[PDB]
Amino acid sequence: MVMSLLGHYNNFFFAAHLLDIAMGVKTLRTILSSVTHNGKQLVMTVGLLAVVVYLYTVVAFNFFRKFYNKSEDEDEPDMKCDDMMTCYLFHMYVGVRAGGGIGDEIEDPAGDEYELYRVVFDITFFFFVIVILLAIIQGLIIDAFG
Amino acid sequence: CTGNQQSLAHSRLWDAVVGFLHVFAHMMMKLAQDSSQIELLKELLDLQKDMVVMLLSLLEGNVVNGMIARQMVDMLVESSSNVEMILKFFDMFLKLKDIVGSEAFQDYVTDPRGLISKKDFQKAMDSQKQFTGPEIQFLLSCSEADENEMINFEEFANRFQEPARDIGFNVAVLLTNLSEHVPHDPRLRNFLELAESILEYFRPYLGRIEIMGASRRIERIYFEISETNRAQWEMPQVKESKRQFIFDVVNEGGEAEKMELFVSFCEDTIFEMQIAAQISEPFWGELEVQRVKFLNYLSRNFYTLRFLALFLAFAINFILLFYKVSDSPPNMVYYFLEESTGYMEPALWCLSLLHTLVAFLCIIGYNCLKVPLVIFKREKELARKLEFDGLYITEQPGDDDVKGQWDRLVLNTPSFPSNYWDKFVKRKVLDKHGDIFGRERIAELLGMDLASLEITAHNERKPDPPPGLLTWLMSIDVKYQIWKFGVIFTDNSFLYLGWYMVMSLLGHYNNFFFAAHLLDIAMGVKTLRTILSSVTHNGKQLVMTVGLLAVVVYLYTVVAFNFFRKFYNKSEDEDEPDMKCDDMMTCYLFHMYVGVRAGGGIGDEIEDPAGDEYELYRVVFDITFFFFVIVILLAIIQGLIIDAFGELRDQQEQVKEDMETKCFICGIGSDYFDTTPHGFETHTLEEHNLANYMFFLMYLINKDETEHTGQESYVWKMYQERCWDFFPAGDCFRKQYEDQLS
Amino acid sequence: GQWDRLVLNTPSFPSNYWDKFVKRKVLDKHGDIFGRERIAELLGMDLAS
Amino acid sequence: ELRDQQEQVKEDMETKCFICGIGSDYFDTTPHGFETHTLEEHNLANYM
Ligand SMILES: Nc1ncnc2c1ncn2[C@@H]1O[C@H](COP(=O)(O)OP(=O)(O)OP(=O)(O)O)[C@@H](O)[C@H]1O
Ligand SMILES: Nc1ncnc2c1ncn2[C@@H]1O[C@H](COP(=O)(O)OP(=O)(O)OP(=O)(O)O)[C@@H](O)[C@H]1O
Ligand SMILES: Cn1c(=O)c2c(ncn2C[C@@H](O)CO)n(C)c1=O
Ligand SMILES: [Ca+2]
Ligand SMILES: [Zn+2]
Ligand SMILES: [Zn+2]
Repeated sequence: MVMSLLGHYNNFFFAAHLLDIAMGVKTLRTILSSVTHNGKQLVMTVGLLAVVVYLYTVVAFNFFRKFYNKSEDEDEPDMKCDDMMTCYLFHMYVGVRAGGGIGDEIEDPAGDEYELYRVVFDITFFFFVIVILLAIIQGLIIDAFG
Repeated sequence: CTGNQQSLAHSRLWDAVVGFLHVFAHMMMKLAQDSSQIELLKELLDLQKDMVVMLLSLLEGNVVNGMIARQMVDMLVESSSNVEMILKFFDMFLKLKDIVGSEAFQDYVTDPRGLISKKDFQKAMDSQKQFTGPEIQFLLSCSEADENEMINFEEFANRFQEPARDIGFNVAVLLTNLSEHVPHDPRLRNFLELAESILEYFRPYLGRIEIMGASRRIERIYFEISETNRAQWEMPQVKESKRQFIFDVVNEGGEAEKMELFVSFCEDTIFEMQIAAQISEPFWGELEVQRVKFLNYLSRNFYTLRFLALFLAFAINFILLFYKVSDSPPNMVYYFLEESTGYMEPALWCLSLLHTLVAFLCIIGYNCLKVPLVIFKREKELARKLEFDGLYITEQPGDDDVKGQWDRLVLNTPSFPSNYWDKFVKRKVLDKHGDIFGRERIAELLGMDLASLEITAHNERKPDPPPGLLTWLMSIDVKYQIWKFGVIFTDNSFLYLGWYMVMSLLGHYNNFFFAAHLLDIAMGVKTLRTILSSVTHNGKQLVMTVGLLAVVVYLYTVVAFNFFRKFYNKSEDEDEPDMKCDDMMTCYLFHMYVGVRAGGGIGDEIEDPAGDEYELYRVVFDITFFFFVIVILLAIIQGLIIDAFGELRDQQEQVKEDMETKCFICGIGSDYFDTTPHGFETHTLEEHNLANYMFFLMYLINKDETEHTGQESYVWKMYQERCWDFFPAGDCFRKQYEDQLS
Repeated sequence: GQWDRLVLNTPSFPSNYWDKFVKRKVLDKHGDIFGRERIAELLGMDLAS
Repeated sequence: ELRDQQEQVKEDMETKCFICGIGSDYFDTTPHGFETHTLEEHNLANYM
């Protein structure tokens, strides 16, 4: 009702009524219930992802900050990890979406004293966050179906 | 003694019991009149208890519809009137208690001092309607009413109930036993209906178990359970430990091992109850008792302290987010927070100090609460091995068992079983194996002076030492302390908490270290433990998968070095070329790093071979890389994780449904019991309740041996021997007497 | 339970539930112990009626 | 599939004798019955 009433104000609100298909159809109820069955576990997985990204962000701030220039132009440089919040948002957002990890989005450390530490940093990020955590999600969903 | 039992049954004892019942009942009614006679009434109740014990001992060993039980039923029938009188006495006073506790009685009460008049008591009782008018008159006469005619209902109710408890429980036990062993005497039904209130009141306190008989036929035992013991059982942490034990035994517990493990779990429980009782809340000694109260409060609030520490870690990290770096002060850069308020920087310092304090208090609380249990278990198993295995006497450790090598030390230590209750393990082991291995060698191993042993036995010796801190220092055993500290270092949880401490301490050096404390959520939350345990379950397999990935990437790297090296220029500029695979190490790092992260594979990151003689070989190279490394190996990881979820889920389901289907004790299927309605439920709750078994065990520990029945002594002897044959396996009272039962 | 506390006094109470005599049965059952008047006040029911 | 194969093999081995195929329950009616039956009555090692 409320969404229809607000749709009369702006017709765009009527799109929300499309979600009623879930209640309408048994099949959508089953598919969505598969997720709901493990919803708490999935949320806690998201929290763990936040924590691990935060720790990686701490490392980036302390030691790997220089490599976070995302601006081509030298005159105007944009450093994401000069600030903790910006570093955390950058990691959480770009790195998680990235298949390869944050390393794709930050400059290669070749010919640097910290190159080995950074490659460990990136590869561990890829394994723990890009790979396992998502894998936890898909495994929870599969467990729900079964 | 079956012959003595038959002789007594044929004896005139029955008539004597009848006379005692008549005198008992009438004397109770007369004696309740005046308070002064209450002591003689107490003696009378105790004598009735002794007679009931005699009767129960006669029952001992009686089969269903045994003639001894039938004769006792007949005696009860002949003495009925007295029986109804005694049961009415008991139920009347119990109802008096519950009614006076009732608010309605209070509302009838109109006196500031709380007393109730004869008339007001009469009105309230007849308004409850439980009591007939003659009963009200008897109660009023029993109540000492001052010349003002007012009564203190509190004392009136309280006086009678303490003495009646033991006799009432014994009567309920006798009635239950006779009812079960003679299912069909209607006289016994009428008695049970009369006594239901007593049976209801004592129902929780009664504990019923079944044991394998010395006569090689199942028997049933009824015993008392203390309210404190029950409550300690209901305490939630005991329940969590119980569920943990059930899960462990069901998943990996053999049937032969299972019952011994149950006994060990009950012993550990008993220790935990003792610890809970001591910590429970009700000038040097004054400071000491303040210290003791502080430690007890820490132990009580230990988990709350952990949650508080986690909250402080969260707050510290939230403040740390505003932290920032800049070259300019508010070539070395300056790190400082970016916040207008200015209150945070003091707040971060205060929070760090409080977090460190909380962590140290958690170390202390964990120590006091749990280390005693660990030492108790390790001392117990060591004592068991010495008593029965005689390992250090004969077998010796495998030399691959660091636990055995460490335990070698404590043997000489005098204090040794400080936490384990038995201090006589040394003497028993000596008496047992000195004949073979030499008494002197056992004495040297155990740090025990024979001559001292003999003198203590012959005569009592009291070298009382004056109290002194220096004298306590002299007393302390360095070696036992060393062994204890080794165990403390070995245990995992202490290591985690010490890690927490160390990280807080280093955080005081640099606040960034406080972030590590955020990982405590895994230990704090069951759900994170489950999710991470899913990975740990397959951790070795995952590691070996990583190793195989390294090997395959290495081989692909070899191919790149030999034949496909040219294609590895990662520099746009021709003047300065960067070739990764000119060197094996650089080629391997490049592959491992970029290619694995790449969804398409290394081909995305290396130049297309189009128009080259090696183009076909390279496309095969890249596509095989993509299939074997990018696709399958990760797929192995996700499949392992999925297998972990499924495995853990089926473990929980299996544990639960087996628990519900079969008894922990007999292993009989639920179907046999359920043939009768609610059969498995009744069998678990009353016939085979593990809680009742454990309650029986503590009942025997508290009880004096001389009072132990033949059954109790039989079970106690098997407990001391550690043989568990008495526990019923594949047999039950129902099955034994089934044809007789129907 | 806190919300249900209200409906007790309401006369209509078991409008949908078929039994309208639950009040009288509960009174007959527990008035001996808890007082008839208190049950009546709780249930919004006049004994005299 | 492999996991359920291992579980099936183990639990069948524990439930029934390699020799008679009798269920563990019949023996276990007497205490430790299946264990005794496998160790002494029906030990494949004893047969060999
Ligand atoms: N020998 C046994 N003793 C106790 N329970 C047994 C036994 N054999 C099987 N069971 C079953 O195991 C369960 C006992 O554990 P349960 O989880 O019920 O704990 P509880 O304290 O009895 O109850 P709740 O779970 O409600 O707290 C019961 O369902 C019971 O049927
Ligand atoms: N006919 C049988 N002979 C031997 N074991 C049998 C037989 N039928 C069933 N079993 C079961 O199979 C198992 C025998 O294999 P098991 O893995 O125990 O090897 P083992 O050498 O007996 O002992 P362990 O595994 O400790 O080395 C026992 O648990 C036994 O109960
Ligand atoms: C668990 N446990 C004990 O704790 C015990 C005991 N015998 C004496 N004690 C010490 C006693 O002080 C406990 O209150 N037995 C046989 C036993 O099994
Ligand atoms: Ca005795
Ligand atoms: Zn059972
Ligand atoms: Zn067999």
